[PDB]
Amino acid sequence: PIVQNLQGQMVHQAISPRTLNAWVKVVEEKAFSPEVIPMFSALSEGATPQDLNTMLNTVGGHQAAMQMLKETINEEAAEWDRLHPVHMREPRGSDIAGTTSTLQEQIGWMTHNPPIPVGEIYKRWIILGLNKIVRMYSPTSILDIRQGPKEPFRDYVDRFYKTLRAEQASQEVKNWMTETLLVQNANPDCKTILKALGPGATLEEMMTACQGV
Amino acid sequence: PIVQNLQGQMVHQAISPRTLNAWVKVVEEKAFSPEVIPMFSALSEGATPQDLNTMLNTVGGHQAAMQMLKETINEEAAEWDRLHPVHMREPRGSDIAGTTSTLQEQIGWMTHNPPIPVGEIYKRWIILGLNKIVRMYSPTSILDIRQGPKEPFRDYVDRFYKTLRAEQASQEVKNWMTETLLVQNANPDCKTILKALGPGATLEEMMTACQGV
Amino acid sequence: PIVQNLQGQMVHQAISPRTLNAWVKVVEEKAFSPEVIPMFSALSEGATPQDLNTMLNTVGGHQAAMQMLKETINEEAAEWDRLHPVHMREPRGSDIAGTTSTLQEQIGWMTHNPPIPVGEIYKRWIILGLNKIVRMYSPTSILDIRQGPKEPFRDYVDRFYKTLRAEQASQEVKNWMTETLLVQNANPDCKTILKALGPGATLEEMMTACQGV
Amino acid sequence: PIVQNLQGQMVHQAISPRTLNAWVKVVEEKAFSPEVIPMFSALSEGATPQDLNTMLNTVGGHQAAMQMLKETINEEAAEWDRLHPVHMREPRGSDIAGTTSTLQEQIGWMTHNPPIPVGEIYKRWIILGLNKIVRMYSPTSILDIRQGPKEPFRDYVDRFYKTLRAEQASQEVKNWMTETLLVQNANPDCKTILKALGPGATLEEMMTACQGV
Amino acid sequence: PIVQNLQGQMVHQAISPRTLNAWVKVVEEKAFSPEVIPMFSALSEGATPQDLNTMLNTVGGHQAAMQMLKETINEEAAEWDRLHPVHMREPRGSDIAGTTSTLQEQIGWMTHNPPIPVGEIYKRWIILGLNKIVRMYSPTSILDIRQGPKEPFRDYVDRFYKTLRAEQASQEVKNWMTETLLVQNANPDCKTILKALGPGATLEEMMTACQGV
Amino acid sequence: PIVQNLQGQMVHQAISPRTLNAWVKVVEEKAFSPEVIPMFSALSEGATPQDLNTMLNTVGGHQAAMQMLKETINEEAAEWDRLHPVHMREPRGSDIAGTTSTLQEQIGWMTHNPPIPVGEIYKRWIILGLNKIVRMYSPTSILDIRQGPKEPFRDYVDRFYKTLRAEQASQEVKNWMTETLLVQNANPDCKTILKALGPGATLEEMMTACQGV
Amino acid sequence: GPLLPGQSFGGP
Amino acid sequence: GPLLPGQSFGGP
Amino acid sequence: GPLLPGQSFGGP
Amino acid sequence: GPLLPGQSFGGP
Amino acid sequence: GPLLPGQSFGGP
Amino acid sequence: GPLLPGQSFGGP
Repeated sequence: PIVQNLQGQMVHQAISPRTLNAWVKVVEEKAFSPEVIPMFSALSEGATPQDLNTMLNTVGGHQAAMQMLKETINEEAAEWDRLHPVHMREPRGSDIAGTTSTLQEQIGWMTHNPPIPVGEIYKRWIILGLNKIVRMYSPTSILDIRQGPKEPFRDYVDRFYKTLRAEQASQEVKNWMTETLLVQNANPDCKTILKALGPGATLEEMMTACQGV
Repeated sequence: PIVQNLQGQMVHQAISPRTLNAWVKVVEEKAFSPEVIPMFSALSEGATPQDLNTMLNTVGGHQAAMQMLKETINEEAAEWDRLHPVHMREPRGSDIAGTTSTLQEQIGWMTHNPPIPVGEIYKRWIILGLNKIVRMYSPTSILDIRQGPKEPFRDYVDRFYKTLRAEQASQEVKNWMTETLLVQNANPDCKTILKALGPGATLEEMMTACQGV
Repeated sequence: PIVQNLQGQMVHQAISPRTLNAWVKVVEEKAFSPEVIPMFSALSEGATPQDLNTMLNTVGGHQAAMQMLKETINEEAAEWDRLHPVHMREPRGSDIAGTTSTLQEQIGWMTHNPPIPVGEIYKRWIILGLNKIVRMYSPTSILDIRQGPKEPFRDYVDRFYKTLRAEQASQEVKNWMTETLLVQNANPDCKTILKALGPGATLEEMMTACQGV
Repeated sequence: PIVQNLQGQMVHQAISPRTLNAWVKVVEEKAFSPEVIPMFSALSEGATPQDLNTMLNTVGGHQAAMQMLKETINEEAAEWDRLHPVHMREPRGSDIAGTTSTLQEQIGWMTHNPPIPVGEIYKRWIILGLNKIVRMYSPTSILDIRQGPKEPFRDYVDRFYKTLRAEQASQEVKNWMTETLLVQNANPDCKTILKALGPGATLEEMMTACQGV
Repeated sequence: PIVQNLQGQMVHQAISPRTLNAWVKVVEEKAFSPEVIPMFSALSEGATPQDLNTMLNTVGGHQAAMQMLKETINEEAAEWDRLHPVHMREPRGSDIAGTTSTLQEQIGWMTHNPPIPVGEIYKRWIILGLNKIVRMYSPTSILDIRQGPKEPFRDYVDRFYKTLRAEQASQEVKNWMTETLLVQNANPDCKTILKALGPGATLEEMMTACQGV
Repeated sequence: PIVQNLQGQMVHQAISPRTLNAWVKVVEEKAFSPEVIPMFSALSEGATPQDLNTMLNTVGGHQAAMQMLKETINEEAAEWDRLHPVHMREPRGSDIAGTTSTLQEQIGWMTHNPPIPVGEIYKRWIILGLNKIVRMYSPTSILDIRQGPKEPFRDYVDRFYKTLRAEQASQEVKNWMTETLLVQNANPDCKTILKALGPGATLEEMMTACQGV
Repeated sequence: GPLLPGQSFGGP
Repeated sequence: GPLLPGQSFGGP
Repeated sequence: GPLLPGQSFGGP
Repeated sequence: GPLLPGQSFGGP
Repeated sequence: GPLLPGQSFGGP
Repeated sequence: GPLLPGQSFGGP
């Protein structure tokens, strides 16, 4: 990250062994379940591109996923170099990725006025690649999630929203899915209660009504 | 959180990996038993809305509960936008939730004079949603808690107050419950001792009297 | 706790996740064995009332004991409001408990000259309630502790002083108990050696004499 | 590492016990699997040559690998002393290795303007030796990696890229390997799908197409 | 401990939860084996009497030993009040023990010029009581330690010096014990080698000579 | 260690509980395997003699080895008092060992200009004694290390260099040992390959050639 | 009294 | 509403 | 004496 | 592209 | 010598 | 060479 030096001006400070051990543990345990993206973004707060690259390099195994990540960052960086023309200099996409700049340039861009926040721009590209990975590691479509005849309605809500969180579809589709699919894919007992409530109920009303049903 | 910078003025500092690991552990272990709310509020001291959102996003599983939380924050944020008119700007409910503001605006509001404490306002909404969740994860009404004929009176006090802590009812009702239900739902041996004490006894007197009864 | 800000003047800093995890572990493991009071007081050094309330709220289970604590703090706070008249303002008992004041008022009182040490006053009330709890969780009177015919004299000293530490009685009675009961409740072999030493011996002399007896 | 002193100027600070314990754990567990190089470089950020030597000396066992490392650093240091003539002084290769300089000279060189970054120069030589070690501890050529008839295409991508990451060959050869060998060494079912896609597909397209094939 | 405040002048800072947990673990595990005294003194560096009392109060169990400690501190404090007359004030023995002073007085005495180092004076009394305890928990006289006919000479040196470290006797006696008893109590094979070396050999010569004997 | 005070000038700061716990763990686990010396020197960076003595006193068990250490420090300190005449004062050998000086004198000597680095001088004597201990705890001469007929050549290199690291002999002898003994003590298959390479090969060439031989 | 029976320490 | 059903806390 | 038998270290 | 297939993140 | 056999490192 | 075979990294 960047922090205030002895002179008060901002300077880089190393990503701690505890943060790296935490990230390594996160990816070793949770294997691109969607909470890995919030955990990455929380662990990587204020990170320079060198800190982001350090986190991603410490990932052991998962090398198919990490190649899907690198080809995404290539696609995002090429889009950046298509978007931004050529005239601190303006960073090229390879500079934002930390591939063609020093760390001193990254401190420069991140501390300029107005800032050129290469740490956040690059973290957006990494998170967009981690998204593509998480949706591919998700084994089921939201269309596949149904409640069993003997399954509690809370364990179906938990499976449904845990799957919905990993869907690609736009927020208009996720809204429609929560309203229509949550009613329709419940088992006939619970679905009868949810049809007696109707389309207008909140998730609290639907869960408290189907409690023990 | 927010902390003093090199210039002495307040600036944001990242929620630590140890705090996030602690929160993840809390929600993984304790599954909205009521102590999760004090633990959340202690772990989230001085948190900006970005820090609060970071804590809630790292919750793996529990996605039915987390949707009950988001619909609560929507209800609280809509009430805020009903309460506060439109004229730092005054934050909208979506700004307090951190959904429509930068972190810089949140530092602005939290360091203004007088403060506009968006971190505490939002933490109130989150805690009010965690309350609704905790009362729903609580499996028994306080009316259901009774002492067994072979059950120690301290293990009944522990079950009773652990249930009472998760009741929705107003403090006038909880007061009446502690006085009347604590006497009435004891087993007939212990209840005989508690009726011999009467309504006026303290919880220490009731427990020391029923000790080994 | 309170600590020096960037301006050098005192300001609040959050009770750390490591301190809260330590306290939660202490109460989960040690269940109001008397060392919980020194551990509480060591973990709670320099605590504001908000920090004390945060520690006590994180206690999971033990809800019978925690109600004995709240009724004690009510009794102590009522005694404070009986003791102190009404004229920073002077804090009411509910303000010292952190129930009717901001944290800013608690920083005010704790940093005033002379200090009004609401953090220590309240920690005295909490420790006095934890005392009442510890004496109730102690299963044996000091009158019940005796040495077995086959029991080493050091394991009886350990049981005796561990019980004596949890007695209610005044220090004059504890002095008399150490002198008279330590001799009288020993098994007849060891008690014969202790009567051959007499009333005047130190605990080192009594233990070294009864060593292997 | 080097950090700002009380006088604001840079001075050395000791490599922490947590960093050394982390490095010892890394080398004890992961035994020169390629992630050991990013982990070394992350743990060793801002390290002086004395800090680098301290990390390498704490490696227990692996003494064949550590001799391959010392003979590499000898080769790199001899190349440096061939490259740089003789005129702070300019550091000799033995000075960059920390073998013939004080730590004060290393602080001198690292804080000079322009810097003479002996910590990074030496970390390059160490990482180049760790590379030679990692490629020797890698048990299989990339030519040996093939998909089994019953093996999922993602577990073959993972084995392939985990092997490719440890190949010596130039990036032109690794590019050719990813394109040609990834298609050719797949099992005939999956290879049929990859030949139906052709040479132009991304790794995401190849994996999503061969999913469950 | 005491540390520099925002004003640079010394002020108290709380003994950390990690230090208290370490001390509790030390006394729970190692049960007054002699290394507990160096561990106490290392953990208690710069401690005020309030910090020392906090460490000793957190000791669970061992209440016979802790009473031997309190009667020692009484004896040392009475000797101090015999030694020092009555004229910051000069601290009484009860003030050095932290029993009759505020913490502010302890900061006063420890920061005065010349210092009145009540933290070290009291730590001497505590360590002198821990010594009496350690010698009583030691189960064997140094006269009892002998080498078995089948016992390696290094495991006898280890038992001998681990016992010698807990002897009461003066350093003149410990010197004589190392010379005479180390030769005399060895088994006849090893003792023959040690008599062939004679009285003048170092412990390295005696161990290397008896190696595998 | 010594660190900058509030006044910017250097002052002592206590060796942390985490460093002491790490050292205790190191000596408990690794029992003077040679990596204990780099671990000691890394954990003891910037240590005063009081910090060094604190580390060595916390060693539980190993009391034969710790006496070999004390007699070494006596020999080194006597050599120092033979080397340095008598005229901050110049420290005597007993002062460098921390046996006859305050900690204030050690801060004095370590912060003087030019420094009198009693912490490093004493750490040299301790490391020279730990060397004598490590060579005695090493169970095999380098002349004893041979490759088995069924033993991989890398597991013989690892045994050989792990033994060589603990040899007393001069670096001229260790050089000759690596060249001549590494060839000669290999099993006849591997030794045939090493004789086909000849004396000139690097350790990488010898290991890659004997790979799977 | 400042701390009611069902209420957390410190109140609302 | 500020927090849509499938959306993470804090939105994009 | 400053430390009575049943009393904690440092007294009240 | 800035990140080649066999290459670590951030390149050489 | 500065460190006697039974004595801890650093003496009294 | 700066690092001899039996020698620790950084030499004496």
